[PDB]
Amino acid sequence: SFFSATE
Amino acid sequence: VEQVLSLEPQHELKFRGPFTDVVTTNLKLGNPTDRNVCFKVKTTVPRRYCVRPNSGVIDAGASLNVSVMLQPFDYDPNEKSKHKFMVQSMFAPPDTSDMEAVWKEAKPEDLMDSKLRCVFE
Repeated sequence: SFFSATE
Repeated sequence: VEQVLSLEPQHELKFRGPFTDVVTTNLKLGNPTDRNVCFKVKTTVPRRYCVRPNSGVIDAGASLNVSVMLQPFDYDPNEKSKHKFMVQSMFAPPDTSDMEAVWKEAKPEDLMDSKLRCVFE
């Protein structure tokens, strides 16, 4: 459900 | 398992309009311990935000300001909640700088999770 945020 | 980092804000990230442009808000992560702490920022809608930095190490005694940039929109209508964030932290092992394998190696009691909700004003 949570994914690594991207920049 | 208790979060050793200080978070400001700790519960709600507030984004003020207009929402036709990017909205940047700050997330300050502070490390009050004598050890370096690794962190990862996750969200339920990664295509809707630009988060810088999104992962890294906060040295003992230091703080870091994470820029959380709400984009005007994305092309992912299948993203469930546009409104949840999570900061995950773990102590950096002594003789280690390849963070990737550390996170994989990690036992659940070694991971500290802090959840935040986004509010659009």
